[PDB]
Amino acid sequence: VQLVESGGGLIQPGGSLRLSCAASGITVSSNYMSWVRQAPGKGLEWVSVMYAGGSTFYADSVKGRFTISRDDSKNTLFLQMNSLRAEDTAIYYCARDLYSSGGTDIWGQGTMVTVSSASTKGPSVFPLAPSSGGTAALGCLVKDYFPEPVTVSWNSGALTSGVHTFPAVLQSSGLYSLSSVVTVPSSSLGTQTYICNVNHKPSNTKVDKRVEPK
Amino acid sequence: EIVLTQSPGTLSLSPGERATLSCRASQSIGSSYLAWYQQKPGLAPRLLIYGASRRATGIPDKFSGSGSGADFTLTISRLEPEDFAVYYCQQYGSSPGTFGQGTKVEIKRTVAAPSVFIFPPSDEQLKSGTASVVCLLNNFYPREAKVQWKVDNALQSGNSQESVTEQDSKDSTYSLSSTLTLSKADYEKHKVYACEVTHQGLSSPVTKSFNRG
Repeated sequence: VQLVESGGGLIQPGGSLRLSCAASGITVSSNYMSWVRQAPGKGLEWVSVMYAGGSTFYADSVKGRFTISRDDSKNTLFLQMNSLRAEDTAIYYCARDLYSSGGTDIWGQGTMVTVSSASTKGPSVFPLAPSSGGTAALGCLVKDYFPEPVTVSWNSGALTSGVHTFPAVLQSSGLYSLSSVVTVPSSSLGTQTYICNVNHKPSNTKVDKRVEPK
Repeated sequence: EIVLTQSPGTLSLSPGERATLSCRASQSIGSSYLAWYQQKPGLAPRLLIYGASRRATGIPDKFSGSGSGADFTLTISRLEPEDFAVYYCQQYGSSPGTFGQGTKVEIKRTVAAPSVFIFPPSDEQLKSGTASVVCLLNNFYPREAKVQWKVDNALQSGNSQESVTEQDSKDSTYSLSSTLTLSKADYEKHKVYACEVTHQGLSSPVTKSFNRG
């Protein structure tokens, strides 16, 4: 039983975007189905529900601009978002609700929607290597991108222990920067290569940067 | 409209203790119309309890819900670092329903000193004309820390910025980056670059430095 979302991205204010939620293992048309969004600092906001029979209800914040619908043949739920506003920037989840028969038990993975007129900028990625206690730190600096988010991994996701990716800071230029770091044994530095992988979907960029000791 | 108010806003408790979270509705809603969710960093919300007290499939007994009318409680027993999350109540007595504002459950630990590392700018960035110098403070607690940057033993001002992670889900510590940004011209005018860290867990401040080139 899964809900798989698609359709997120960057859109300018006043524009439109349609999100999709393809269900497997449950029939969308036999269920209450919802869209719930999570903006910065705004917790979870339940913006729409569609009843099994097709009646729809909206939060006041989106009423008249957003439309929930479904395609039974594709077993897919949609959120058509028109007249988008900066305030609509959020991760959007679809979910199956059971109401008093079970709560909201199944959630999609979430898709990011960013509403902005600012220009898109792919990140610049630089290695953080010691100039060289038994432990070494390595990292990558991810500089001056827009919009959020980037996704940073190490060794294609195989290195997760000891990784810390810092929150991005919005610079006075209007672009974001962050670093990602990992700690490893100093004795491992000559025995293998460490690579940071930086993905930025809005610019369709994927950067792999080797972080070699100096 | 129905508004849910959660209390407290944040809770900081040691592993092994019991957390008690409250949710009050602005009008009576009934136990049948209330549910609780956990949301860990970077993950989708997870249903814990519905109908005020019925645990969802696979949810362990450490999560327990109670209450009636307009006042509800979630208890989380035997807290562990991995329980770090925002916990939300939800009512579905209206369509759509609504969520509370969340209670952040922080897992307390004992003081831990940072491990400190300094990174020079990459040759790549320097060729482009800018030098970013990074100081890492790794796996410390509590969050408060002071970072001072010194360039040829001269205290720096106005050219640094900090970012701090949320508490780690395995060990409840923080990490922090301090980034000093200089033009290439200014960077090349000085030799010794140092960050000095003061923190509760350090017997004395720790300085890490490198020499340009």
